[PDB]
Amino acid sequence: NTASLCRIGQETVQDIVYRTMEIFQLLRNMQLGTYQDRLTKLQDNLRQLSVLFRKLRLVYDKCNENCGGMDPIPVEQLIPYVESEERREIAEVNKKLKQKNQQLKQIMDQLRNLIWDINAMLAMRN
Amino acid sequence: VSVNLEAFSQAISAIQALRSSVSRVFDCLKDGMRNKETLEGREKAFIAHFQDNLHSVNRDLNELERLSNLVLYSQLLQAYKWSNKLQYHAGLASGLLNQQSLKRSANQLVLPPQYVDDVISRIDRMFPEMSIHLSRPNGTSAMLLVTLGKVLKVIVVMRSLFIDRTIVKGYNENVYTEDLDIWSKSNYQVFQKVTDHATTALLHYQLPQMPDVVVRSFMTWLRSYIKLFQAPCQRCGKFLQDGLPPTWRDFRTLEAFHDTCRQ
Amino acid sequence: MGVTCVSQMPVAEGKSVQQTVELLTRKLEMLGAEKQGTFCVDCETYHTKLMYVMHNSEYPLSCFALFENGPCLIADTNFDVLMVKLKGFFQSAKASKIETRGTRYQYCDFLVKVGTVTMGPSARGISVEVEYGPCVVASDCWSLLLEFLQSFLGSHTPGAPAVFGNRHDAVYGPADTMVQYMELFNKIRKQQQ
Amino acid sequence: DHLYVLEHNLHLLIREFHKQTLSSIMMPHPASAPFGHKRMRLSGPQAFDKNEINSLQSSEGLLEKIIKQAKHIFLRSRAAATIDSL
Repeated sequence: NTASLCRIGQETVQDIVYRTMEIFQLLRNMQLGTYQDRLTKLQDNLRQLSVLFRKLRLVYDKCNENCGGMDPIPVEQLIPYVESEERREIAEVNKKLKQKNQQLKQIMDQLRNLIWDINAMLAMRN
Repeated sequence: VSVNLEAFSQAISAIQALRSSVSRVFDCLKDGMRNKETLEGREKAFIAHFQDNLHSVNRDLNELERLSNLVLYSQLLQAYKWSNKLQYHAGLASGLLNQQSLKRSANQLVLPPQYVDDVISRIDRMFPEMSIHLSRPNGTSAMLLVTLGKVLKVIVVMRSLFIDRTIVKGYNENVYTEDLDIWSKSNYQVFQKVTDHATTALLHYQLPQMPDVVVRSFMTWLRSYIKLFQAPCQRCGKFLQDGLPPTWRDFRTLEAFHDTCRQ
Repeated sequence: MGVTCVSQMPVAEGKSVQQTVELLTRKLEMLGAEKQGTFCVDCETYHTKLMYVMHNSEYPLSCFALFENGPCLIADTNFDVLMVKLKGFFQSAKASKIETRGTRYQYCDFLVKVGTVTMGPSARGISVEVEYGPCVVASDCWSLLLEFLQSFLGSHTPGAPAVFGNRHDAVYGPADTMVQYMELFNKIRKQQQ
Repeated sequence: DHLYVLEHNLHLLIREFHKQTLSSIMMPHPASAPFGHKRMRLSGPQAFDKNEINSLQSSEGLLEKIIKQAKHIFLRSRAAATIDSL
């Protein structure tokens, strides 16, 4: 919930700078048909950038207004120095993905063998 | 011409320097000597400052004499000036912002062969020394034979608009010219080291999305290997061990270097 | 065809002809150079103008016939058999044959060969050839050959050869090496003393 | 356990050795010659090197080539398995 909204806020602030960089590159490539395309691209970039401002603002308000009961411990008092059913669901999903990954590894091994065989034969045929 | 523009700009500064230097000589004289804590020190300080000021007037005058030898409508000029300004500003901004990128992840091929052919032809248009011969003996995967003067014969192996393997060979050596000798060696250690450095450059020049600037930079870095056997180690002499000058050319800096020396 | 340079190095002092090669070859071995076989260059002459036929061992089947400034024909060994068959018709000359026989040392893509042009039965002189197989381009690979020579040859290093001649993008040829050898041979035959 | 790739390579190598005699190359490339290895003829005319562009000029055996191929296959398999485990 809130821990995912925080990741959303992270990806928004990581993407806004990339959007500004793309806008800078577009203004740089704009030397003097194609002008209409550049203009509509810049306008769409600006609109999506303002939408990103609104999204990051709202997620900021959310994470600030949340402040769950479990936050009495300030920072630096949390780092560890020297001196239920959710876990069952996790284990089940882990076993399932392990079986699927073993099967996919078998498939990839067979595909690699096929490709190597075909390449060797088509090379030696010459 | 541009050289004339620079000479005029340099001269304008030189006139400003001469006027400022002459004013400085008189302005400092008006203030006169300062106590300086010692009789010898005060006399020396005044003489040194006056002499430096007098010399600066002579230097500035000399530059002006030497620089003499070397050399509905207003809206249009305003638009020209704003276009130049936006070009420079956006270039600097794009450089400074793509130099430092805060992107950390992506999660929040098929390509037309004629497009690859057009890209290769565009790249072959520039660099008149290099000649690239397109060929597709095995599938859509293209194989490029790149001749660099009488120096190199590189064998690039495209799988897509992507560089996968490179094996440079000597000019006198035979690429067998036909069904292309993709798998072989140059039989000379220098060209083998050059193949290693070319694979290193391939692993270095790897742009994520755009597949054209990577090939552009690879061809530009290969073109640097035209002054091979003729350029110094910029740290070592011509033959550091017995490999030639530069098996290595620094990326971002087309300077020769021996692999044994560094870089 | 890799750019090559050949020069004659005087024995000097009272060093015997063979003694100097023994020392020069040991100096080459002291470059980390490793022997890669043996090389024999045997040349015969004709007083016709003047004909020269030379054959480096490095080239297994070729025989080179050079006509002074005139063109060099690189031909198969059966060329020598044709020459012998013509012999009664052909001119012969008088014991002008000249041969340089010496060890071949390889030092990282440079092959250095030091040999004693033994005239007939008696040795006199010394020929050094440094070849660069990777350097297809010539006339500006001179900087390389010069630096390597100053490394080992030191004094008596040659200030190029004229086989490079006019500056050109022309590739070096096996014919050019043979012309260098012919000038060197004319000099041993006539240096005298 | 049969690797058809190696059998196919054996068959193609034997057929290549058979075609060597009927090879179009060795058939007097020019005119009125000796009918042998036109590549070697051009190398002898252009003054080829001792080993470089000569040496053995193709002198291997079916067994040697097959063993080299098998070794390469094993090495590839080994590296693959190692990276998979990693």
